[PDB]
Amino acid sequence: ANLWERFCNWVTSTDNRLYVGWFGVIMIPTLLAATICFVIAFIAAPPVDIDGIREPVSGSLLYGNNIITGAVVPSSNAIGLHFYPIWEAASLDEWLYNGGPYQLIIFHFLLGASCYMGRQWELSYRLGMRPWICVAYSAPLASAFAVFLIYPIGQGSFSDGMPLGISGTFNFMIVFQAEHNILMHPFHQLGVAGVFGGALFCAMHGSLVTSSLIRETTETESANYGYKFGQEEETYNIVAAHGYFGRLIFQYASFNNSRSLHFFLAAWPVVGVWFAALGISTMAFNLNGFNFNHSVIDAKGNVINTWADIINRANLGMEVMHERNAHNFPLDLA
Amino acid sequence: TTGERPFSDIITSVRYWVIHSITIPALFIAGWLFVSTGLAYDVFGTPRPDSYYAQEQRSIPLVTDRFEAKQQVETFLEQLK
Amino acid sequence: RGWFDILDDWLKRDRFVFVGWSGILLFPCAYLALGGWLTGTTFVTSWYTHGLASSYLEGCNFLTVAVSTPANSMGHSLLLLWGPEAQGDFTRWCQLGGLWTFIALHGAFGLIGFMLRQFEIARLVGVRPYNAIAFSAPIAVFVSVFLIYPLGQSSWFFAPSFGVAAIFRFLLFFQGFHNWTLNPFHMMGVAGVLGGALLCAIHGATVENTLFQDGEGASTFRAFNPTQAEETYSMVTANRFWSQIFGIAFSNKRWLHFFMLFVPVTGLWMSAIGVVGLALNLRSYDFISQEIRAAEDPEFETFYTKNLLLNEGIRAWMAPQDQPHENFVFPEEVLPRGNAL
Amino acid sequence: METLKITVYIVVTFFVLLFVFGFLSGDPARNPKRKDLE
Amino acid sequence: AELTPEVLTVPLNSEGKTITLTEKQYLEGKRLFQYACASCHVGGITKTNPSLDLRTETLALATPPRDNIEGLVDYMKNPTTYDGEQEIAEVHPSLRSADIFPKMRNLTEKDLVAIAGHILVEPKILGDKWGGGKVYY
Amino acid sequence: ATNRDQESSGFAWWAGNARLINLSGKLLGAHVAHAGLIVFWAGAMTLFELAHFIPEKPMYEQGLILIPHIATLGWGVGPGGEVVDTFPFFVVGVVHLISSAVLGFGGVYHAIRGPETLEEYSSFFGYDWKDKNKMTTILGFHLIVLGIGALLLVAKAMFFGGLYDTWAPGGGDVRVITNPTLDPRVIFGYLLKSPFGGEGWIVSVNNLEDVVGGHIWIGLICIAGGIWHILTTPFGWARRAFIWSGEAYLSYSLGALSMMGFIATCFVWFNNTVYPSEFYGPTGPEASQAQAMTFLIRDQKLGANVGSAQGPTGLGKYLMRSPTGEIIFGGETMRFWDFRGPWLEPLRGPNGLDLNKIKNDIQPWQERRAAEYMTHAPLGSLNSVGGVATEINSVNFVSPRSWLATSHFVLAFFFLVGHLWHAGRARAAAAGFEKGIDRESEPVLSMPSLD
Ligand code: CLA
Ligand code: CLA
Ligand code: CLA
Ligand code: CLA
Ligand code: CLA
Ligand code: CLA
Ligand SMILES: CC1=C(/C=C/C(C)=C/C=C/C(C)=C/C=C/C=C(C)/C=C/C=C(C)/C=C/C2=C(C)CCCC2(C)C)C(C)(C)CCC1
Ligand SMILES: CC1=C(/C=C/C(C)=C/C=C/C(C)=C/C=C/C=C(C)/C=C/C=C(C)/C=C/C2=C(C)CCCC2(C)C)C(C)(C)CCC1
Ligand SMILES: CC1=C(/C=C/C(C)=C/C=C/C(C)=C/C=C/C=C(C)/C=C/C=C(C)/C=C/C2=C(C)CCCC2(C)C)C(C)(C)CCC1
Ligand SMILES: CCCCCCCCCCCCO[C@@H]1O[C@H](CO)[C@@H](O[C@H]2O[C@H](CO)[C@@H](O)[C@H](O)[C@H]2O)[C@H](O)[C@H]1O
Ligand SMILES: [Ca+2]
Ligand SMILES: [Cl-]
Ligand SMILES: [Cl-]
Ligand SMILES: [Cl-]
Ligand SMILES: [Fe+2]
Repeated sequence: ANLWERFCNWVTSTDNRLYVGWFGVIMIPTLLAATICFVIAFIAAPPVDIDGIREPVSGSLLYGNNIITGAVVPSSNAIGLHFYPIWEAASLDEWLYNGGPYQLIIFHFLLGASCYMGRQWELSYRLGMRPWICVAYSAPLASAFAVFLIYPIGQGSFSDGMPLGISGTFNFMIVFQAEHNILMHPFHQLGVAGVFGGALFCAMHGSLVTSSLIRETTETESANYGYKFGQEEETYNIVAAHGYFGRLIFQYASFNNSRSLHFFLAAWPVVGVWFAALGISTMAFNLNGFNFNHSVIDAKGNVINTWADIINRANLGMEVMHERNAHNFPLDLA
Repeated sequence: TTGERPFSDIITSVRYWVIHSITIPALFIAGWLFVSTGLAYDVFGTPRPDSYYAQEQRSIPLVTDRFEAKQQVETFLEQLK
Repeated sequence: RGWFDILDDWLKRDRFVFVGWSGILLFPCAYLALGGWLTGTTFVTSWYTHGLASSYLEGCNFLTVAVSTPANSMGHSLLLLWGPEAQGDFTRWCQLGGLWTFIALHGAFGLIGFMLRQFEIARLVGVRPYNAIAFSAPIAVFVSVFLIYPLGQSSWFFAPSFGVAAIFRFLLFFQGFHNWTLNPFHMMGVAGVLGGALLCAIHGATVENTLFQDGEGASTFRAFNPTQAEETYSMVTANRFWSQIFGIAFSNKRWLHFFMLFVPVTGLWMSAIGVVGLALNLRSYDFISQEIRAAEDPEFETFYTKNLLLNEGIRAWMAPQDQPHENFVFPEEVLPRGNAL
Repeated sequence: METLKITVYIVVTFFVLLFVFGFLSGDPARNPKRKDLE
Repeated sequence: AELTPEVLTVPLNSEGKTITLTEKQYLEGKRLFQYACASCHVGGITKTNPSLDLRTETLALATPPRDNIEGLVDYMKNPTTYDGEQEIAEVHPSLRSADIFPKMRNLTEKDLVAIAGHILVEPKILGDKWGGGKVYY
Repeated sequence: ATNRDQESSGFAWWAGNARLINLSGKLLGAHVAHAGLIVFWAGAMTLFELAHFIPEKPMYEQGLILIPHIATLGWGVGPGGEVVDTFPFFVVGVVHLISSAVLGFGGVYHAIRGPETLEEYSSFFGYDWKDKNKMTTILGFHLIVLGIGALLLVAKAMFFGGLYDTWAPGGGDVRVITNPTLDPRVIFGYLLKSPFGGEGWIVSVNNLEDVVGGHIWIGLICIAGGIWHILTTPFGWARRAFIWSGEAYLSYSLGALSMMGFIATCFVWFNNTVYPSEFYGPTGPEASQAQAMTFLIRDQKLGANVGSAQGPTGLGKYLMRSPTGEIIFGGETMRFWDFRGPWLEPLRGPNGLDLNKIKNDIQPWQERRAAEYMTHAPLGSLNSVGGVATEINSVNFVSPRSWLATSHFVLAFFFLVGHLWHAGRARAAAAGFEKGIDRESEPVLSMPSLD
């Protein structure tokens, strides 16, 4: 075989400790670049003028941050959605002042994670598997896209993309609530149903299978040793687990079919999170949460507050305080 | 099974619908009238649209005393003349 | 075989809805908590406790109705219908917020009831009681948030109110006043919930995509039998796939499912610990080093200081209507505001 | 900066080409069962 | 509290004559104000110039006085700056400029009166909320 | 009842349309009936819009998305986009609605009455998915149809009234396009532009000559390509690159539509040439810019020297420089300086916004337009309360740009998901393990251990 043929065989080999594959051919360098730039920036990058008003925000550890406060800071509002690679800067110092690391990292990362999804398809194909694990992964991926790419596009600036840091994430959330009332948006509510529900069903399934483990061990050893990797027999009694849960609620609320059950386990959080992503991605174009501000009115016309109006007051606090030196005109239109 | 009649049987039986084509509308109408007669307001002490404020008042009738709270609410209601 | 044993017989009959001894506690309390919530949100105001409309009767929708907490002046009164506040008057009792304590308490005892149900049925069927054990996390969350937290504060008023938008308000209050997102116990909570969701998703998808062909159908659900001895999917293939994709993989099914119990249960427990702290205003509010630097150096800015500015806005702009018993009057000139907005 | 740009352009083109030609190199056949998918 | 004839009684002119609007008039007023005015004047403020609001005290100190029906009807026909010095129909909706502000085209005298009445009654209902802006939300 | 249960078809009811894969007649039925649904909604929705249409209100104040599409084509409108005759809208609606009856008729016929398979009935209309020749032929037919469509746009623009041109000198107006851009350097020039800020890829097309010329090119390209695919059969490298099956083809088309949906989202969000702001309302950038303009005008009237006014941050309160030096509006709207619009461009000089022009040349119609657009920014709630999320109820408004952008992002996303689904499945089915792993021939069991 010729060199290219050999190379292809290696790339797509099912015997590599970590599968490479063609998606991996793109994934590996982009994820490495994103990772390296991220670590160096998080430790050592100078303050970044996120909002384009010459008010640099310090993100890195060496410049006064800890793990909780630190971040790689989004690129300058002056850049907006312009492409700002290293070679567009007059110098690395300019590049750093304007938040170049952020763009390098999120673009390399979004590409790399997309290829990660593709790679999940690819290995499933090489191993003779069914292909849809990658579809499950599309949910967290879509969310990543929502906060790093789509929301910036809609608002016209990567300065509004989610910061790469813990406190920065919280900042993104609070400003988001101010400007979109995301809590009153049904797609975010479906997202909450997705992750609360995912947690519920995770615990539920975990506990039901654990409850019906077939006795294979003594009391002085871990029950886990009762399962051996690759054994053909199922390790728990699903009829007993179903007897239990079916009696816990009523019989027809419970799954007797393991395939049906596991499909449910996949579908609930995945769909919920799909809607969370779509929530962010559509509030990106300012179609916002329900607004029931002053919706209840008495016979004279006095406003009768509901809990929605209290929410509105909180949001007002966030709105009037955020980016306190950036607005010169009365409406925050992006 | 656990001895009860299948729901499929029941809800597709003629007798079930002879019973419930009466009992369901009756209940629905009862609740409807509970609202339309105004009884709900008085059972639960909920303000009608013209009973949140007296005409020139703009202060919420907030309960501020634990043990004479009842009397406070009664006073607040009298204050609507 | 005396009356106790006859009663036990009847309680444990294999009917459509299992009753059990635990059912005697569970069903009335769960029924009264659900019914109380529906009654309140359909018909009952919050005018006299919060200055809020909160029912369908008043014009609220599903998102905005709530059964609201009592007035702050009630303190932590049990607020029993026959108690010294309502004095047996059902209407006044509703007006004073009696349904809130009614629902929280019948609810608490209902949750006790449900977990007892889990033990009782597990014992009757012959399984290990890990489902009940896992249900301890919902309990910890309910008890820390609806009971301990307000008991630490001035009154039931600052407990969450039972409603969608009301809960959203609870969230925003915790951000503005407690800086709750900064709290490492909440963070562990988040890690447990999102990690739980991740495990749910990935496990379901993995099982569904390593299925053995056990039928001829292109729709593969029918090719399973609850009574079958064989694993319905390939653990070996699943293991190789995830080993080559992520670097590591489960190889032990028992450990896998125990872990699925462990992550979200532990997460919720940690969040509970944090809220118990917030009951005393024992917050993770600040980083002292941050504040010393920022106070001395007007050019030092991080996302932490940014978020505190947001919190200060929330507090000043929400407190007067959210805390009406305080009679706050904040003149315009003292309201914190950035330029223009 | 110009050298950096040229360098990155050459790199990216290299890997992208690897990807495309890679998937053009009889990929359907690279599975454990039915290989004749042409 | 109710929307009483007294609430609905507003100054007709500068000379102390009042007019009592019907409830239908009040509703028509809210509808027409939302239709032709609220895009800028929601809640009694002015989005494209927040310095000027629709509060009755403000209208009263305007030139000519705008805190009565005649003043507001006139304003909707021939709007002026606050001091009355400039006619601003070219940049503010009016019957005079219905050609460039097309929503003004189907507005009748009756309509202008209803809008005027809304502007005068609404602060009697909402107090400081009217012209208050977000502080009073 | 052939193939209409799980036992015989292999597919459950919830995947019931998968039972149609090799039943070309019934499948034809499903498709023609669906086309009927599409045409039906076009017509019905148009009539609904027209019934609810007040001509002296801006379209975008009235929740319209189709009438704007008709108006952009030059039908029914005059200078400034004023509605001068609604009858064309009425015609478009009625004719689509009438046509949907025909399509639905054919669809229902083929779906439950006509030959269930077409192959025995007609060699022309019959097809095997694995028959690469026939597939590329049908593909060819439809390419020719698409080319014809694009040419219909060209013909409307050049020989049947023209198009609404928001950039028309003296103000927006319907204009006949007489000199379409034919230069490939320009046309494909758009195709090679960066999608990032100030570039915008094909979304940046900003004159009707380029649009028309583009559709001339696309029309010829599609007709040529269609003939090509009728007359040829896929080459070897193609054969070895693709999966050749119904589900595979569906997956390819799903990928395509996902891409197009994203592209359209951006188009309606940024572009104000083929989505005139007269009809669709201002873009986000446009409204933000308009606010800056509005207060520059107000304050300068009050006596402010807007060129030298230093804002709190040190940057100009009204005017500042872009990172490449152009004079642009200050405040947050610094992010939107790539915006271009007929009401703002007269203030633009070679170095950007011109201070002298700003001081002396701003017309009342510009003030008006800036105020209108500032106060109709594409922000609003799900229940259509116009404005920022903290605004009180009063204005019933969500921009058509928001509706269109959000809807098509949702659809494009789910269509990407659908692409992954059906591509992965097509691969697995072609290789023959879509139903699961063969226990007696489990591939991993024949592979060396990883360690
Ligand atoms: C087992 C189910 C159950 C449980 C655990 C509870 C529990 C509660 N109920 Mg609920 N309730 C229930 C069913 C239940 N309820 C039912 C079925 C109804 C419909 C009738 C109600 C209707 C109801 C209302 C209207 C109210 C409550 C309230 C309460 C709370 C206060 C009760 C109390 O102080 O009792 C005290 C009494 C006991 C604990 C009984 C113990 C008796 C001992 C063990 C035996 C000795 C008795 C002795 C011989 C009597 C001598 C009396 C003599 C001196 C005169 C408590 C959380 C109150 C509340 O929530 O306010 C916020 C309230 O207002 N309940
Ligand atoms: C646009 C949506 C759409 C369309 C065009 C189709 C079309 C089709 N489906 Mg699918 N399907 C759909 C959605 C759709 N489906 C959905 C949402 C589900 C999940 C509920 C399914 C689940 C499903 C299953 C399980 C099966 C199909 C089958 C079929 C085919 C045969 C139907 C038949 O023989 O029934 C006979 C039905 C009748 C006799 C009742 C009347 C039906 C007609 C069409 C009503 C027409 C009403 C219309 C207003 C009349 C206008 C008249 C006017 C023009 C003069 C047909 C091509 C079958 C198939 O593939 O067979 C090979 C099949 O087994 N479908
Ligand atoms: C041109 C577009 C297109 C076409 C022709 C197909 C065709 C097919 N799909 Mg695919 N699919 C698509 C897009 C498409 N899909 C998209 C965009 C997604 C992402 C969600 C999928 C995800 C998907 C999955 C997971 C599966 C299929 C399957 C199939 C096959 C069976 C479909 C069926 O009978 O469903 C019957 C229809 C229903 C059961 C209706 C579902 C109800 C939807 C979710 C309601 C949506 C809400 C609505 C828009 C708004 C609310 C309305 C309400 C208030 C009334 C058939 C070949 C099946 C397959 O693999 O076959 C081989 C299958 O398992 N598709
Ligand atoms: C391209 C799609 C599209 C867009 C952008 C619009 C936009 C608009 N419509 Mg139109 N319309 C559409 C399709 C669309 N519509 C369809 C399919 C119908 C038939 C139902 C109509 C019939 C219609 C009427 C009768 C009216 C409108 C009106 C409007 C305006 C107000 C919208 C509103 O308040 O929504 C409210 C928002 C919702 C109801 C939320 C929808 C969310 C969906 C259900 C989520 C779906 C997600 C996904 C598809 C599900 C997949 C499942 C997953 C598991 C895979 C707005 C301009 C109004 C107007 O002003 O006319 C002048 C009006 O009266 N529309
Ligand atoms: C669009 C897709 C489509 C396709 C591929 C077919 C294909 C077929 N049809 Mg069906 N059918 C369709 C749509 C379609 N039809 C529609 C829309 C209707 C409602 C009118 C019908 C109603 C129908 C009936 C009642 C019958 C058929 C029959 C047939 C078969 C015989 C065709 C023939 O010999 O005609 C010969 C070709 C001509 C006479 C030339 C046609 C001239 C065309 C119509 C002029 C317009 C062309 C222009 C491009 C139209 C644009 C429409 C677009 C804008 C929407 C063939 C398999 C027959 C059958 O199945 O026998 C068993 C049969 O009896 N069709
Ligand atoms: C509906 C549209 C359509 C579809 C589905 C097809 C499908 C096909 N064409 Mg056809 N073709 C079409 C329209 C279409 N054609 C038109 C309009 C023309 C005239 C321009 C042609 C002229 C044509 C020729 C000359 C040939 C084909 C061939 C083919 C076959 C293999 C093509 C392939 O591998 O593409 C995949 C695309 C590639 C492999 C290109 C390189 C990959 C790069 C990386 C793509 C990057 C693009 C980028 C993501 C897009 C962003 C925008 C960009 C401008 C920057 C396939 C059946 C081949 C064939 O087998 O004919 C018998 C062939 O030789 N077509
Ligand atoms: C409190 C109290 C009590 C109690 C009472 C009760 C117990 C009640 C109950 C009540 C009830 C028990 C009620 C109920 C109600 C219900 C309702 C009101 C419902 C509604 C529904 C709906 C609305 C639906 C919706 C939906 C969903 C959910 C999903 C699907 C879709 C839809 C949309 C359909 C007593 C006397 C002891 C004492 C005093 C106090
Ligand atoms: C296949 C199938 C299906 C589907 C179907 C379909 C989808 C169908 C469609 C169909 C269609 C798509 C139809 C249509 C129709 C239409 C019509 C029938 C129309 C008519 C019209 C008219 C009559 C008009 C009138 C008028 C005028 C003329 C003027 C103006 C006014 C008015 C409007 C009045 C299903 C799923 C069910 C299932 C089974 C299978
Ligand atoms: C009309 C118009 C225009 C024009 C346009 C044009 C001229 C367009 C063209 C366009 C084009 C010209 C497009 C193209 C596209 C392409 C694509 C989209 C591709 C795809 C590919 C693929 C998908 C492949 C894949 C693969 C790979 C990569 C590896 C191997 C295997 C396979 C084959 C799978 C303008 C802008 C001027 C203006 C406006 C109007
Ligand atoms: C910018 C993107 C570039 C676009 C380029 C478009 C090119 C279109 C024509 C591509 C020609 C494909 O040519 C493709 O490459 C080499 C040529 O030796 C072949 O080489 C491959 O053959 C077999 C196929 O089973 C493989 O197992 C083996 O690994 C490899 O040698 C492919 O089988 C052939 O199909
Ligand atoms: Ca051909
Ligand atoms: Cl901020
Ligand atoms: Cl600003
Ligand atoms: Cl003032
Ligand atoms: Fe499991």
